[PDB]
Amino acid sequence: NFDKFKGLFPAMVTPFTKDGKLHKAGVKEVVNFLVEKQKVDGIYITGSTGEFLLLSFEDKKEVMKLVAEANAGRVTLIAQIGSLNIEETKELAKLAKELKYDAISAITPYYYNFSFNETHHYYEEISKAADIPMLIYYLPVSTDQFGKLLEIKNVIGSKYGATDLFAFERLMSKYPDKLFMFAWDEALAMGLTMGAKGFIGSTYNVNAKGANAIIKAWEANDKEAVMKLTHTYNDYVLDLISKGLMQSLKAIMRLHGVDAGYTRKPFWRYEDEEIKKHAEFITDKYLK
Amino acid sequence: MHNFDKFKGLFPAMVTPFTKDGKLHKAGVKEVVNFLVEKQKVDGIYITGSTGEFLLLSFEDKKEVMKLVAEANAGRVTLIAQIGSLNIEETKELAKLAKELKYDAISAITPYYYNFSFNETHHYYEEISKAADIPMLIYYLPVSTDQFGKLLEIKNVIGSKYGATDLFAFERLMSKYPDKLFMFAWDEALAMGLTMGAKGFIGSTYNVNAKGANAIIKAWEANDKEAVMKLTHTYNDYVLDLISKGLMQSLKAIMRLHGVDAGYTRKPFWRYEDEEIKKHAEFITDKYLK
Amino acid sequence: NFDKFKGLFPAMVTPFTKDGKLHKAGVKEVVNFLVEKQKVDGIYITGSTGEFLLLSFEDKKEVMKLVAEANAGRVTLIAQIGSLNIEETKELAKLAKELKYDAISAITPYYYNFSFNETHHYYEEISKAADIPMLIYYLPQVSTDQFGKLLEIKNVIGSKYGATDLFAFERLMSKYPDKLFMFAWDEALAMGLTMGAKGFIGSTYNVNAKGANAIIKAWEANDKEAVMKLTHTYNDYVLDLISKGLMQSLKAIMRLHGVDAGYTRKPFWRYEDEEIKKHAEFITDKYLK
Amino acid sequence: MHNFDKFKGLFPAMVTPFTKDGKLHKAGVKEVVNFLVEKQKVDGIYITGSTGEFLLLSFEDKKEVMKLVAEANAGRVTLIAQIGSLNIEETKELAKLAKELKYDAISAITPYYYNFSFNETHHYYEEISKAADIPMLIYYLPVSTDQFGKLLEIKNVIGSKYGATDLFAFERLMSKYPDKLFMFAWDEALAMGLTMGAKGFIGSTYNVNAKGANAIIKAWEANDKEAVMKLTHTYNDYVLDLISKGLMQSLKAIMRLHGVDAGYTRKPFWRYEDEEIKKHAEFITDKYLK
Ligand SMILES: [Cl-]
Ligand SMILES: [Cl-]
Ligand SMILES: [Cl-]
Ligand SMILES: [Cl-]
Ligand SMILES: [Cl-]
Ligand SMILES: [Cl-]
Ligand SMILES: [Cl-]
Ligand SMILES: [Cl-]
Repeated sequence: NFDKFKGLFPAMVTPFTKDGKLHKAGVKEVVNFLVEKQKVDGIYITGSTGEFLLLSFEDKKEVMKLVAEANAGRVTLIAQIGSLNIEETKELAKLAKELKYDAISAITPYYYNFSFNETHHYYEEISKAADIPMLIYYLPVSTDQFGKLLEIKNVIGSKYGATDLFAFERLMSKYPDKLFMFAWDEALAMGLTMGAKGFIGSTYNVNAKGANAIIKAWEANDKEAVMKLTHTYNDYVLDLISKGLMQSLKAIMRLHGVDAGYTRKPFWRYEDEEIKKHAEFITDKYLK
Repeated sequence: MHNFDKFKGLFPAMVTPFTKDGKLHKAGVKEVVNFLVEKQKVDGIYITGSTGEFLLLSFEDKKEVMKLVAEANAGRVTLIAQIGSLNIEETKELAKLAKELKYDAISAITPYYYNFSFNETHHYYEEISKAADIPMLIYYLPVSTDQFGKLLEIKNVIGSKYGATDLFAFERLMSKYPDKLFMFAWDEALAMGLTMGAKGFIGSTYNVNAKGANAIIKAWEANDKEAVMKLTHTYNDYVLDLISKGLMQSLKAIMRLHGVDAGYTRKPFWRYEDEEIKKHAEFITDKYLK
Repeated sequence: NFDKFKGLFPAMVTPFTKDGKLHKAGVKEVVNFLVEKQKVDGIYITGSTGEFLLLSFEDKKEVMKLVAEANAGRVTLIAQIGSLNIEETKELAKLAKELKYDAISAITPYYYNFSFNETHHYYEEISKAADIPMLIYYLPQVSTDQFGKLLEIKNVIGSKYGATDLFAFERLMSKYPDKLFMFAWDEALAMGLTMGAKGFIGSTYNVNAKGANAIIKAWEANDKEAVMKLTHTYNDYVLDLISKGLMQSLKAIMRLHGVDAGYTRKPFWRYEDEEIKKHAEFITDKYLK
Repeated sequence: MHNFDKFKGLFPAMVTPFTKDGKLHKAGVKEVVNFLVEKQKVDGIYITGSTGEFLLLSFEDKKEVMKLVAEANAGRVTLIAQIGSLNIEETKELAKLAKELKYDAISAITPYYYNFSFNETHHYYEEISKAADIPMLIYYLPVSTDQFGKLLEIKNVIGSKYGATDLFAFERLMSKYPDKLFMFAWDEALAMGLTMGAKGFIGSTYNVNAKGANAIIKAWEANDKEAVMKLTHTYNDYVLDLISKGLMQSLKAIMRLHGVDAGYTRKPFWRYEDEEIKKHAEFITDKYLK
């Protein structure tokens, strides 16, 4: 049931105007750029990289609508819809279903130290809202205890973004019928090696070509290319994040003529020249 | 040498009453304030902080809580409102409202969830400072003693709420910034804070055991060093027993047991069976609060 | 040219009698077992797994001699020779050279919080003792760059990499293609391979080199599905193995296979006879038969 | 209650003198002991611990240091010997020697390097206890308060050397085990230790600043709350300044500056240029130790 979840899913940036309003036309331009230029397999919206905590409830609903409309069914869509507002999350779940999202995800309840029982109840509540597949976020206790969340109605698997590749291996061993979307960009080839087939990541927003190169080399059994292309990709990631990640991704999109707008406060707003030069540097070095 | 008089003593981090169904329980806010001032005999109240479930409040809910507290207090004790969130524009409006309502200070949590840089954190506090002329308490951010000073020197910042378990860093801040106010926010180390010069204490546990905490302060002031030890052991036994169940649920249950319409927590905090949390409230009350 | 460093290097256990004496004959039996039964590519001696801090200076020398004698030049030999005793360490480096070990290694100065300068100076002192390749231990706390200051010390050919940080490993492999990284996290063998590790040091290969080699062969044969499956089995084995003390289990498993592998030294827990035997039979039956 | 009066006060964790070329400097051990007793005026001495470079001592060196200290001290102050290591049979011989030499207590570090289980650690202390009838101080092991009590109950164990930065765990131990002796070993938190009932202090920094540490204790006993704060800020300034170069190198240099043949550290500790470390010693001495 998971072929549509194979490949690269950029964690989409959410365009804001300079004065911090949701930039609706920009959302459409980003979706078109991801689908048409980056040639991605799917889009992961309103996650951390989408600045989701800086979005109003109305903004979230609007992004979900704009993305579904611009996509027009071309690629797989997953919406991250979690927050501490459980009623809003349920409403966004229903909206995702209505808009024909392929799946939803929800972050672990954040800020406070929520118990396992509270986390389990949270996912249970969201599950009763709409019959749409859910990816839970990986929560570092036991492999077995994590399985209790994976068994929740409508949960098809997890978005796995931890650096612990042993925990990842143990999950792949224990739950071969669950879907693990691998969310640590710098370890793409290591994820492939242990059976990941779908990848969500911020860095795929502007370098799906470089990431796809790793996947293609891996599938072709070119061991040395897998290594080389990984070192290059990870050079890129570290260069990219020498300035704010979302500001950099957005600036690179703008450099390519995409109306991707700006980050919202309290993210740092860079001087014009500084961030443009950063985007130029990254594009020249990695993105041709 | 005796600065910040109005900030001395105990400041419960006030719980925010909700109905069973999750609505802001406005009458409950007033009851809680009256219980804290009149029964707990507190020196001040710290509102819409973590213990006040502030991330579960709407913007309008926050304004309402700030108004209801100022109204119920009617100037009796010192008021501090935690007003920070990732919504900077809303935070500025709350700063202005705090000022209009004659709050004695505001505070604002460190920008959370994401890993914000020092510069982003510094800029966040700078923006909040321009909104209103009202003293600000920043949250301690563990960044050397010196680098933290760059945050302390922001316009209108008078000091910091210090909630870390690092007592050496606290001692270092007290040495380096004798002109700034440090409100000590680790309830389990009250006496340690006092030892190194803390005079004001913000904490969730003072909502229902101000007497036990004050007993430590009074012993300390009275030079009763053995009682400081004994009363601390009792107090920390209390803290550990209290948090055997969810903190805010337990605080609210103890208030409800004392006839205070303190309501319930909001989702996603665990909702206990009413009999289970009642026994917990009685357990804490009979053991420590008589 | 690091061809002789390719493959599996068990971190050899050091046999002691029940009374805590070095069991000389057992040292040779363990070497023969690793070479002939486990079919290993090399042996890594007097490391953590070999209870090296429980060995006297004279014991360390004797193990070094016994292993070189038992090996009879068959497999690659690496001796971990580090301790806080620098003069002894220097003497062990000279001995390893005299015995024609292929490399030495030395753990980071331990117990105390030593500075980078102290750690650098420690490796410099050892380096001057004897002309033999040195593998330094990876230290996290430390940038990929400043770890390069350790890697460039005289006679240092690379590092034994035992951290769980696969990104730092990838970065080292990127930056130092000239250096040798021996990958020492048994539970991530296939991940190591993926990023270019070719030599593996670990405690678990003492008794399941076959299981580990199966992963390597599947990887080399492009059987990506088997790499996954054999890894899942291998990691099941690792976790089952360490449900009792690691060295007690490895030694009990060897004893079950007729190898005079002896016992651990204090303060390691001494199990009751039946408990550890049952554990060894369980591991053998489930994974090693 | 036990009479633990001889364990009150300051116990420097004595440095072990070595010659420049790394030999045990036997005459230096006696001079350091006299300096501690006669000039620092300490209440006791804690030998062959981390600060004494014990891991860099041979078994024979350890026995020699123990003999030389007991000789030089001639019963003037309380003596405690740290005798632990991974060599259990050697540790037992050292426990027997400590008793023969009339040491007041012994201590033994937690088995180190490897991750030893609770059971292994328990059995280790059990084995040491059978060797000689002499009081033992176990090292605090960060573990529940109740689980640590199982170690405290071992034959001949009278308490623990508490060196962690966790003052809450310390408070919990003091609450649960009022008849066990806890020697407080975090120099930067002396006054916080006193406040929770510590009466005996083991620390590297008392080797050369017993005066500054005693000033804190005397101020605390005198209920001079402000002086406790001020003297603590000064003391902790001193500690941070002291360790801006290697701790043992600095302590030894300060002693040498005071005409004490304290010698040098052993490898792999950094050897400073003599002028560099001398100026460091003068800087500390002139700023803090006159
Ligand atoms: Cl994301
Ligand atoms: Cl920007
Ligand atoms: Cl709070
Ligand atoms: Cl409840
Ligand atoms: Cl090892
Ligand atoms: Cl055993
Ligand atoms: Cl010490
Ligand atoms: Cl020196």
